[PDB]
Amino acid sequence: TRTAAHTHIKGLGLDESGVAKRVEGGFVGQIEAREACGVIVDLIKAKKMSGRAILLAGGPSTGKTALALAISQELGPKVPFCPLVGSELYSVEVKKTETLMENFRRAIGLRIKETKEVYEGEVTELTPEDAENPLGGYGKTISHVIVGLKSAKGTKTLRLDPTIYESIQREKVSIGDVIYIEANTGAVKRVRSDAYATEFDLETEEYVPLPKGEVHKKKEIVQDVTLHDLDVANARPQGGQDVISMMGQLLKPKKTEITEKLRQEVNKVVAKYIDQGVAELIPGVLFIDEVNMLDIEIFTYLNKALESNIAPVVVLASNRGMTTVRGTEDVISPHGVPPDLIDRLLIVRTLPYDKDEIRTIIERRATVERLQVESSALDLLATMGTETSLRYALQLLAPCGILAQTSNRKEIVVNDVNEAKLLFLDAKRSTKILETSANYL
Amino acid sequence: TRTAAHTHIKGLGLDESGVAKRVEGGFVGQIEAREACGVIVDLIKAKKMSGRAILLAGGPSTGKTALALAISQELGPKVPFCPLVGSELYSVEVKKTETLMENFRRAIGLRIKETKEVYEGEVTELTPEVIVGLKSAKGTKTLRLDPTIYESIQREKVSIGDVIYIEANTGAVKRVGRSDAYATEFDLETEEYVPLPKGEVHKKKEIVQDVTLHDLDVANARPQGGQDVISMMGQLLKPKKTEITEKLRQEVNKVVAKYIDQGVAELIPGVLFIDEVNMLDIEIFTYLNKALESNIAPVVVLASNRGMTTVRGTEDVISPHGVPPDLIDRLLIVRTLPYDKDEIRTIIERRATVERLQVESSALDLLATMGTETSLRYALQLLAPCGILAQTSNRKEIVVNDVNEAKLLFLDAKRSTKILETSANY
Amino acid sequence: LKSLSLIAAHSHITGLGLDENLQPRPTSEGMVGQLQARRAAGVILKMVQNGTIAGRAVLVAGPPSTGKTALAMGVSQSLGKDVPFTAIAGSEIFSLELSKTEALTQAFRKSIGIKIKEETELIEGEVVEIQIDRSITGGHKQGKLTIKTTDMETIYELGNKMIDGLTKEKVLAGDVISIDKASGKITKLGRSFAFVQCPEGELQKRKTVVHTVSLHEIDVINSRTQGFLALFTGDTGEIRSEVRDQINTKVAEWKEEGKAEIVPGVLFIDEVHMLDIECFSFINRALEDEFAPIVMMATNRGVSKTRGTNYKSPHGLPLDLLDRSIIITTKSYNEQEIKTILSIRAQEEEVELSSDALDLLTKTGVETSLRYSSNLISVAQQIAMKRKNNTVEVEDVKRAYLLFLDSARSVKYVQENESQYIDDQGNVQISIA
Amino acid sequence: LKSLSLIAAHSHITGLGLDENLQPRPTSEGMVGQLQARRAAGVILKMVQNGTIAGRAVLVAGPPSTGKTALAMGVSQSLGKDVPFTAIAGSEIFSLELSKTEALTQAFRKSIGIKIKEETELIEGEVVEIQIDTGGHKQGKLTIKTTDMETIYELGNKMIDGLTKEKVLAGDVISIDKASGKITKLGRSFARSRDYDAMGADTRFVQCPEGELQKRKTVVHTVSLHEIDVINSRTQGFLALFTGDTGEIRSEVRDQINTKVAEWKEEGKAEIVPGVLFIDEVHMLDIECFSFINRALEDEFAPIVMMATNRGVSKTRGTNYKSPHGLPLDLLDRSIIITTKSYNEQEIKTILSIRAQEEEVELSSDALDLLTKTGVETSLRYSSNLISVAQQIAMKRKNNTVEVEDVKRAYLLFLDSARSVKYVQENESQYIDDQGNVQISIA
Amino acid sequence: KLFKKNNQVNRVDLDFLNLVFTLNDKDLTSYHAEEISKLTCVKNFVEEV
Ligand SMILES: Nc1ncnc2c1ncn2[C@@H]1O[C@H](COP(=O)(O)OP(=O)(O)O)[C@@H](O)[C@H]1O
Ligand SMILES: Nc1ncnc2c1ncn2[C@@H]1O[C@H](COP(=O)(O)OP(=O)(O)O)[C@@H](O)[C@H]1O
Ligand SMILES: Nc1ncnc2c1ncn2[C@@H]1O[C@H](COP(=O)(O)OP(=O)(O)O)[C@@H](O)[C@H]1O
Ligand SMILES: Nc1ncnc2c1ncn2[C@@H]1O[C@H](COP(=O)(O)OP(=O)(O)O)[C@@H](O)[C@H]1O
Ligand SMILES: [Mg+2]
Ligand SMILES: [Mg+2]
Ligand SMILES: [Mg+2]
Ligand SMILES: [Mg+2]
Repeated sequence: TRTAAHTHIKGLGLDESGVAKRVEGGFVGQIEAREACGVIVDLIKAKKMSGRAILLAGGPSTGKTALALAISQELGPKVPFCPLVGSELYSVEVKKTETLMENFRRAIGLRIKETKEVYEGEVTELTPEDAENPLGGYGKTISHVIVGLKSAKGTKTLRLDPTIYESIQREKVSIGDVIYIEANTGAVKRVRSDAYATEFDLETEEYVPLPKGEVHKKKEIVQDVTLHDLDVANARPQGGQDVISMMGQLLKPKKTEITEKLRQEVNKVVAKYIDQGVAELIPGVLFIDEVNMLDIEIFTYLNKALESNIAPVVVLASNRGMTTVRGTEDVISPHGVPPDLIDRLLIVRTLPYDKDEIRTIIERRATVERLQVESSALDLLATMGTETSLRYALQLLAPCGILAQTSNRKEIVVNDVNEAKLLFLDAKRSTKILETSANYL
Repeated sequence: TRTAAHTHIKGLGLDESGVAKRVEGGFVGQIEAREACGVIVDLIKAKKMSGRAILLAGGPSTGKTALALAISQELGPKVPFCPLVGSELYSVEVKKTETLMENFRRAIGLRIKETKEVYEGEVTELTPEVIVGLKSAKGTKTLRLDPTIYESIQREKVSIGDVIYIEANTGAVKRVGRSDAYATEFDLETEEYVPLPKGEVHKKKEIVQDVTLHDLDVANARPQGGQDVISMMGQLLKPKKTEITEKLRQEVNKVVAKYIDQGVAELIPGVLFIDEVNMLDIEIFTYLNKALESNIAPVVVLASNRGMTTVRGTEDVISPHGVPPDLIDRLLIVRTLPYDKDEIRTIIERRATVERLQVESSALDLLATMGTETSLRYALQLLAPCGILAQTSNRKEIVVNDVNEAKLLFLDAKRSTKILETSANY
Repeated sequence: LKSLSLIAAHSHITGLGLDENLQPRPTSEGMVGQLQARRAAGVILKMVQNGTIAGRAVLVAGPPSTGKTALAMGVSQSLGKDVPFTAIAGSEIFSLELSKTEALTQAFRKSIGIKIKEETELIEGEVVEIQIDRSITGGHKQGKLTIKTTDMETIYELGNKMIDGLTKEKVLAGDVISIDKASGKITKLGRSFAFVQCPEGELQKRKTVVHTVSLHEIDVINSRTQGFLALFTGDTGEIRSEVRDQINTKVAEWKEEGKAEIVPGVLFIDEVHMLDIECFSFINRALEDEFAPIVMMATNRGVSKTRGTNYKSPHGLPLDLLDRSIIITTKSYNEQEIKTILSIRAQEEEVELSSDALDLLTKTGVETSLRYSSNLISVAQQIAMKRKNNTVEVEDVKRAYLLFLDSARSVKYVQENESQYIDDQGNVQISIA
Repeated sequence: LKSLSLIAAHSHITGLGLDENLQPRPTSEGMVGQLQARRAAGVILKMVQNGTIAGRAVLVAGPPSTGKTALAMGVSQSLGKDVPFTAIAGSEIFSLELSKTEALTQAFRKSIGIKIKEETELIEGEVVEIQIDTGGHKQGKLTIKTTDMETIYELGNKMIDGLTKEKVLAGDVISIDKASGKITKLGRSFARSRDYDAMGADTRFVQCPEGELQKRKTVVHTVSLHEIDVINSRTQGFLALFTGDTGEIRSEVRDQINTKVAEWKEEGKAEIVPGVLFIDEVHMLDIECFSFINRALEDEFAPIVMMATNRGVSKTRGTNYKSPHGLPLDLLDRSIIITTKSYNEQEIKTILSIRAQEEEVELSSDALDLLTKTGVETSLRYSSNLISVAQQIAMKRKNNTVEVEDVKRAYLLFLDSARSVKYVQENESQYIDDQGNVQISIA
Repeated sequence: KLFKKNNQVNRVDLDFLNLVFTLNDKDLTSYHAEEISKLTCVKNFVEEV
């Protein structure tokens, strides 16, 4: 139930065979950009190339963040999407290289799936199956152990090796409370039942209704975890009275420089599990916008890392033109990016919309906000939006509607908008205020 | 075997009067530098004075660092030579001045004779409250464990049938392992079988393990008892180097004075080294300016060569060798001259002999021509490549084809620069 | 065994395809052209496998996108196996737990290695009988495990602590089991069934195992106590030089007597065109060290100011280290070379491009860069896959080209409309009017 | 003045509580004027109170001392309680262990409002007096005697050995959880107050609760999610709530917490509460901050920020080019502008009188008019200090009224800025330039 | 031994005035504290006084 200049851009107006139409799927216009991003999405789903990159070129409110959020939505939970700006890379705690390695390992995922048999029910009995002691000594020798169980509508007794007696000894099964044992792995595990819950006025005992389903069942689990999670689990020492783990916990551990030995071992183990079929790797799209501030060292580092084998696609965004590259003034290059990167990367352009498309944008934003304006005022709204800007009209529509609501109205008529534009100003009027007033204003 | 540009130098070659031969033990010319180095060698061999330093100035491939290694290998094993570069003094967790004094303190050698004893035997019983009944070949004695070393003994899983090498003075315990006497326990026993140690359990020896000043500094600043658990906490709470102040300096001076006056110990000086002091900032220069005005700062050598260049750490101090004027005025200059055609010939000859290259006459002369034409290092770096090229091009000797292939393949700075002024891109 | 990866740019060439005399084939083992560069790589690899020479700086220069890193990785892979080799980049020199001095020191140390041999013994067979005498809630037990092969009947025994070691996990009376003597470690060769047949041969086999370890690893393991955590966490910095000297003399005397064997490695540095002059002097001092891996460099620019200085020294490198380095310059590609590269990249992508696809790829390589073609191939292939055939005609390539942009086109678009996007004085335009 | 608060330069202004008409008044709650500005501020405050739309922005400009900080404080007061206000100045983001970007993120995380509810159960009034008939707990039933029900509770394996836990004399009010929970002491009884003369710190005496025992109690909390982040930062992350060693909170925790709050809101266990951000004099901030906010203020959880500055055509810190207001065009585009105006005589005199009332200071006609002249030729702050100094003079002059005497004494003994600059320019001889140019010599 | 002698001379017990709150949350819950505070105000010890 929240909205911040959003909740109206979903998808890209996509379709099978890659066609983008005029007004559909939230987006309006930018057929070239939307089809290019759809092709990019298909490439990401293919999972063939490593470490590609595409930049953007345009002015304010052209879809850069909108396109990024659209592709992020199109990815879904299957493929992670990591948005970022290079300004967050100013990590005082640890160096830039380690931060980029951590982002890389975060943008690499592995999906694990497995199924374990479960034998459920309630222990109806426990009896020995005696045989005479064959080896040295005589007396008792239990051949095996068979124990009954009953979940809802499913009753079955499990025959099992006699060794499960130790589990019965170890887990203190009592009789008919909780059962967790498998055919091969074996051993019972305990977690009483609500039927006995009223036998005590107050206790600290656990209870549970009767288990449902049949005695034998299976459970399916799917979990997508990044390799960085495994790396940090390996690195961070967790434990108890052992001096290493409790000393680390006392020390408030920081971003220690993990050695590449453990990283490569983790990669080897992950690959050896994945090839066996028990696991499979899925990439993750890292996205960084407003990249003009990124300095020369990061430019060279990304130029080096573009060729990495495990490198996932990283999509970059900016809007600068003929400027001096941030980091140092020696390189005065387009888009605040040295030509070392421009000539080696795919450039995509954007441009603002026409009056019809921008008017549809304003109208749809009004519809999402639930406010509305009649034609006799929306025509002048469109004319002023063309005159001033898109963000100006989009942001100032809400004050007009709220003023009307406080003025006992629901529509937006000529008065409210006239006085609203009379009161507030914009960037050009801001410069005029700067260079007209002579009282420090 | 491996050779890295050195080990061809095997001494200055100074005669009974301190005059070195022309080409002996990897040397070429530079009689001024050799004679000054011999003078400094004699002054150090005097072992009476201290607190004096010199710089030797020379261009690239002029034998400065070569002379430093020569003096190092001339001094001998016990007297240490301290190599250090201006990049080394930039430490991480301690300030540069303290690092310089750590280098100074570890520079001076101090022959000392301290005592160690070790208890080593088969354990017979343990009595918690601690008894460890070590049984050696002829002795069986029961020490008492302090609670900390008792805990260390407990963690050592030592039981009847085990031998431990627990030192007496440090106190730390190192188990030797299961006794070889109980070899009849399992035909495939995992633990190693070690017999009962010879002599008494409390074996005593006279040791000549010496100590540098930094060594006994870290001995009490960060105790390193080692194997005991409390020693583990001692070396874990402060494992790093702490900023030792002048108070501990005076305490250490008193301790070393009393130890050296005990009679058995002695003192020997040392030599420290610095390369390219031009990059050093004005702060370290100013601090060392007041640091050499002391009574403990040992001998250090400077290797730098800069013209009318601004001293790093400043913006207007222009001086030769990148050294501030005060340090130049309080430091002794040794001169080095550029190498000559015959020096280049002999250098390439010796560098071929050490590299097991039987380079013939005309090949050696042409290599000398390249050495005299562009730079000595450019010719020197080609000896192994030309030999390997002739090996691949089935030639025991080095014909002009090999050197021409090297000169068209492995270019010098001049040819690359000639390329660089004609290029559509850098 | 295989390491995970995707279709990488350098996943297209392996080795150099040299000869006995190191003569370069025009196109072999992926590498195309660069004949004298291939010869230099070959002489370098023979020089490093000789093992008699340490500490020689080598630098490579050339225009952007000119296969320098391709040659470097080919050399690195051509180094064979069973020998360590370490590589770094132009921005990993700096550190916080370490100084740049110590970071470069560790980078130099990691390459060289040692290998120590030792004897190993093992028992192997199939547990087909087992009998353990164990009191319930007691503290005294014995056992007899009949680990056997298909050759003889052998009831082995356990000592004091071996019962837990051989009963930590499931041990049955059919299972093929191999255990070691000096440690009692359990290794699951596989269950007999319910699926490996009972083994033949003799139970107890002896062998030899050689363990490898790098110089810096030896320095860090024995210097202190918590350094084992530093093997992974890296919680150490500026190891005391006394331990370094002790391990160095230990290695020297080990090599002298012959207990172990040295396996010298190689250190690799690329894009060193930017680096502090302090690090350059660090290289200048480390090259003549007695133990020194062969060091490579790389550069893209020419006359330029090295970091920490103010003089535009050639090759981005100070003249002192320039002179003491072996320069291997690279020149541009031939059109034959670029079209062969396009073909080998396409077949590495195993994308069945048409002839016109490679024609336009070569035309683009003539007009502009080659990696832009290495992305145009992918976009054209995907647009053709939008038509479902396994071929790419002129239509897909032309559509991809007139929908996407290289450097020059976008540069000119911004040039003619400097007042639209943000300029250096900070003005951008949102409205088309 | 619940806390040790003494007085404010603007304490008379507590709340931008515009009337139901929202039409500005010539005078209201002590403030005068700001008519269109107050109307827009009321609109903004209502929009914030809506709690359904995020990612809004408003900019404030104009010369200082025009109540801008007072404007924000009145907005906060009119917003009531349960809405914590982020009090962060411009010079608080360049921190050492907290980089500016995630510092702004932390400020926003604090700015959010949320509510949480929970339910538990207890037993009240358990004046037990155990008596059983050694060990083993044979026939393990305990007497329980509260105000309403006085019976004997049967126990089991966990209680017959749980009553021997928390070893007590059983003559006190105790609490047990009927939902399989542990035993907790709430204090002894008044009869136990007299048995021991000096009761130990642990022992306190509280009456038996006047009612039944089985109490199902609901609790409500208003804790920001960043506090939960600090709590679950480590295994025991409770010490770090106040110390301040957060450590540049990672974004994985941020998105996990976003998912958790979304799912709890869908479950109804949590509901949101609007928040505001305000920092004064945004001009003296890095261009990186403006670039970051221009993207981070359109996120799903994007509370509005109260931008405010007063500089002119200058350069955004972190760049070189001339910029509007010392702010980038991108930040000067996605917002709306609030401006102030030069003071007039009437509101100057009214504000001076109101301040005198707030300071418990009496001002007569002559002093009020003279100080209005001072505050119109100069700013009003000089007269606001002069009323205080003149009342001090008066109460030292054995009177309470302020007139021409104290005001003139202050004028002679306290210097105007313009005349101070004139004195500086005419006595520069005694002053020092950058190069240490001082004329210490006199004769 | 030359310093720690003015301890009991001018010590004001901060714990007795409940200002060690940061160290009191280890075994504290809100409902119990509020219930005790409600059943704290006089009404139990002034009667016999
Ligand atoms: N092409 C577009 N289509 C739809 N919405 C857009 C488009 N461009 C901008 N917007 C709106 O503007 C917001 C993002 O603006 P953005 O394009 O990122 O500005 P800039 O161009 O300065 O980066 C989104 O919330 C979106 O609703
Ligand atoms: N007198 C000499 N005899 C043999 N080799 C020398 C001599 N002088 C210099 N060299 C060689 O020249 C190289 C440069 O000498 P060195 O003193 O190490 O540095 P530099 O002289 O450039 O300061 C060294 O590798 C050394 O092997
Ligand atoms: N002769 C070649 N053989 C194989 N690959 C090449 C060749 N020339 C260029 N490439 C490819 O083009 C890219 C250019 O990179 P490279 O020439 O290695 O370094 P740089 O980009 O610094 O010149 C490489 O990734 C490589 O895959
Ligand atoms: N409308 C008003 N009514 C009463 N007092 C006011 C009014 N406007 C300003 N003031 C007084 O002027 C001062 C304005 O200071 P302020 O503008 O908050 O400083 P800054 O410009 O640094 O934010 C306040 O202390 C307040 O007492
Ligand atoms: Mg964005
Ligand atoms: Mg030298
Ligand atoms: Mg390359
Ligand atoms: Mg203010």
